[PDB]
Amino acid sequence: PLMVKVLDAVRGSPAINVAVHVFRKAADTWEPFASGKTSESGELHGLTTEEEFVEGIYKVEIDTKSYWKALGISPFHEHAEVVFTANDGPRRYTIAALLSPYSYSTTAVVT
Amino acid sequence: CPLMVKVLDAVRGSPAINVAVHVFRKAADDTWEPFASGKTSESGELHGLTTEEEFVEGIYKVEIDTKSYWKALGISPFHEHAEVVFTANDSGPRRYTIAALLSPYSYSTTAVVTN
Amino acid sequence: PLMVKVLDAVRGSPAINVAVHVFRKAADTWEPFASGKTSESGELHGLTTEEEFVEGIYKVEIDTKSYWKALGISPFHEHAEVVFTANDGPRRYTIAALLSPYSYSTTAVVT
Amino acid sequence: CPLMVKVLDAVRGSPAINVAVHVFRKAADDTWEPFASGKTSESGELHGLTTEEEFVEGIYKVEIDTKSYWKALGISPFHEHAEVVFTANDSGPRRYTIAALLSPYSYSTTAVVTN
Ligand SMILES: NS(=O)(=O)c1cc(Cl)cc(Cl)c1
Repeated sequence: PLMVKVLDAVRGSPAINVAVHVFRKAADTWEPFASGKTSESGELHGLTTEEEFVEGIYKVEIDTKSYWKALGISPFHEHAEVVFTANDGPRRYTIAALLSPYSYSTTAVVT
Repeated sequence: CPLMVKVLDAVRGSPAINVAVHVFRKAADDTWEPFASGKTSESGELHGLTTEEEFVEGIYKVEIDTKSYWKALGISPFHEHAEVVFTANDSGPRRYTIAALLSPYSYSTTAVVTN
Repeated sequence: PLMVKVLDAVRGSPAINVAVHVFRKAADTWEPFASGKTSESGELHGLTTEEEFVEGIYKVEIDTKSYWKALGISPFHEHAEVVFTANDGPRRYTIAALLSPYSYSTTAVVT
Repeated sequence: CPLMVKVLDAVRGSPAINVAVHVFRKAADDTWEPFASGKTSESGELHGLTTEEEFVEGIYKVEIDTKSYWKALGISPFHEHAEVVFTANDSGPRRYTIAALLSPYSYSTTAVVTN
C-alpha cells in the first residue's frame, strides 16, 4: 500500500541506498512506523501492510543529506519530508522524490 | 533581508497569494522553537521574516501551509504542508530564497543561496 | 531501450492516453521515428528496438495540451519536448515527465 | 517588458548566468522565424527581449541552451536544450515569465502569466 521511489537528477539514476523513515502522527507527536533503504532500482517496497496502514497523518522522511554526502556533493536540505493524510478509503500510494543538491520535487501517485 | 520565501501555483501560473508560512529553529535541547511567521503577498513573496543579527547559524524549518491554500480554491490536496529543513549560515552569513512550486499532488522546492 | 512515463500532478495519477511522438535529427530536420499513446499506467513501451536506436539526436514530443483539454483545464504549453543525444554506448532510457497545467518537469533515468 | 526568462541552477543553488536564450515565433507557413535572443544576466534573468507592440498573438518557442551551460562547468548533461512552446496573448496582452530550473539530467519549466 505504500511505495517510495527516489531518483537522482545529477546522475540520471535511481537514488540507491537512501534511508527512508516513516512516521504516524500520534494522538499527542511523531511515532516511528516503518523504515528501510532504497534498492538498486531506487524503490522501497514492503514498508507496511493493508491491515496496519489505517487512516491517519503520515510523514515520510528521506535522508537526502547522507546520499549527497556519500557522493561528495554539498547539499542544501537536511532531508526531504513528505507529510500527507492517508486513506481519507484505502489506496496504493507511491511517493516519488526527485533529488538535486539544492532542490527536490515530490509527487504522489495514488491508485 | 536574509530569508525570503516565494510560492507559485502551477495550476494557475500565478503567485500563490496569502499562503501562511511558519519558520522554526532547532534549539540546544533538539526541540523546534518558533522563529518567525508571515503570509505571502500579492506577488507570492514573503519578505521581512528576520534580520541579519537574529538569523544566526542554526537548523531552520520553513513550513508552508499548502493545504489551506488548495482547500480555499476547492481542491483537496495530497500534502499537509511543504516543509524545507536546512542548515543556515554555517560558512558565514548568506541570503536565502526558498522557492516552492505547488500543485495539488506535487510540490518542488529550491533554494537560491547568495553572498 | 526507450521508455516514456508521464504523471499528472493535479490528480496524482498516471497520465493516460497521452500521445507521444519521437523523432531523430536527420543529416539536413526532424524525421518521425516512433509514436504511441501512454497506457493505464502512464507508460509507453516498445517504441524502438536495440538495433534501430543508434547514436543520434532524438526529440520526444508529448502532447500535453490535448491531455489538459480532455480534462477541461486550460494549459500553458503546446507540448512538452525533450531533446537529447543518445548512446554517446547503448543504455536503457526512461524519459519521465510530470505535468501541471502551467509547469512540467522532465527527467532522464539512464541505466 | 512582456517576456522575461529566468534560469536557476539546482546543483549550485544559484542563478544560471550567461545562458543563451533564443526565441522564435511560428510563421503563417508553419516555419519557426527568429524573434529575439539574449543571454541571462548575473541574476539569471533575461529582460528586454521584446516590446508590447512587437509581441503579438502567436505561438512562441523559447530555447534555453542548457547544454553549453553544463559543459562549461565540466558536466555532460542529458538534454540538448530546454524548449518551452506556448501560445501567447490569445485572450489579450499578458506579461510572461518563463522560469527554468536546471539539473544535469532534469529540468523544470514554469510560466507565470499576469495582467
Ligand atoms: N519523479 S518522476 O515523476 O519523474 C517519476 C515518478 C515515477 Cl513513479 C517513476 C519515475 Cl521513472 C519517475
